[PDB]
Amino acid sequence: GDELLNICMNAKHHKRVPSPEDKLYEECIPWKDNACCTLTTSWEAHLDVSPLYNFSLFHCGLLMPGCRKHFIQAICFYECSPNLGPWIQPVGERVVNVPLCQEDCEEWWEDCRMSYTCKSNWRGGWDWSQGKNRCPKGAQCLPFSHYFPTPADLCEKTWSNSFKASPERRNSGRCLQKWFEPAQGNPNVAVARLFAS
Ligand SMILES: *[C@@H]1O[C@H](CO)[C@@H](O)[C@H](O)[C@H]1NC(C)=O
Ligand SMILES: [Cl-]
Repeated sequence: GDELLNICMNAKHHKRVPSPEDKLYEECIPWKDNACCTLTTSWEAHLDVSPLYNFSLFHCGLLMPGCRKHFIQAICFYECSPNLGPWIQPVGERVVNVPLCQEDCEEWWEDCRMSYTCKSNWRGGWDWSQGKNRCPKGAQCLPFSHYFPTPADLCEKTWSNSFKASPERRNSGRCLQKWFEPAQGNPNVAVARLFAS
């Protein structure tokens, strides 16, 4: 019984109120029961270079499937979760400092360790001269482990602080998962409820 529960942020494609989606593509499935994302949003989240933001995850070419999987999951979470209300902020809305559990950022970091990027902060500095985003002059492509030394850096500096690397572990009751198994239920509802109150 609070205004911050079961709402979608005022962003480009977000549905105005959450509601079930019978069909969401692969990495978006966990949110089928109640989603801020449309079917086409879940499709575009899986395209080689998504039009959701025209941000290429392949700006350094060497992006391994398990790394891209985490990023698609993060897009789904951002676009679909009806449980981000407590973190919705004026940018015309976004989220800021959603607390992601330790394991989410740790697994994300490990699975991207060997992929390549050219920037430690993905907000700004990109060269969009010919459409897509390219690495600027000086920014050499090195492993993720170089530009993102810790899991916290990857979680926080990839989405301009939309995400906060929580010290809390999964099943703490205090932090959200960017992805979860569809069959075991949504672990983020109760956490959102606690932040709303
Ligand atoms: C760039 O992406 C935006 C998505 O915000 C879209 O409106 C636009 O059509 C895209 N333009 C391209 C890829 O030239
Ligand atoms: Cl959620």
